[PDB]
Amino acid sequence: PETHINLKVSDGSSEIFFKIKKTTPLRRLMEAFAKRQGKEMDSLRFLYDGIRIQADQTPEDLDMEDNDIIEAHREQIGGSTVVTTESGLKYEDLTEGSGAEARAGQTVSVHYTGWLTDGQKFGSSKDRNDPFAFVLGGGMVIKGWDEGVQGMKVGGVRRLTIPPQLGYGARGAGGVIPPNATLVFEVELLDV
Repeated sequence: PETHINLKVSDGSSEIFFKIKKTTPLRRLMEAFAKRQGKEMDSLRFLYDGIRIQADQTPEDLDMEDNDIIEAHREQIGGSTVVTTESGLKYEDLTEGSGAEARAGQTVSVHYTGWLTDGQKFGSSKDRNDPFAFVLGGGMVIKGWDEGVQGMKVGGVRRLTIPPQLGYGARGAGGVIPPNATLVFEVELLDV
């Protein structure tokens, strides 16, 4: 019979697939996911079908089927909120900062990774070890960012879903961003 199973894990920015034996405890898939996100397994919660997964449970215990989806939750405990502002911008605070709040006029420093909505990555400050600094609300970055980064706190990580009119519009950008692309970013506020 079919001894192995493919499972997708989504954290709401991208999807990754894992193939494991149906008798293997999900720990093996949870650890492979955590290490790949540069993340301690402690700070991740995993749901299947609305039910919390434990590390000693196997795909077979949970009647899993090939290509079933597991949700990986990185945000704070106690329930997430996605906020849609008047401009159509969406944001979700995954990690709430401890530091000082960002505000228009200040010069902020950030890391970011940005994806298209099909999970395809198009850019990252981490892949060059180079924080990005700009003046918040000074028109130097795309609009979703000027709106979206205000209110963050240092230490914070915020997911922005930027509709194209707050992005690169009908034009798109070079080879990477197509016309009319919605953009998903994770921005980490390093300094203000």
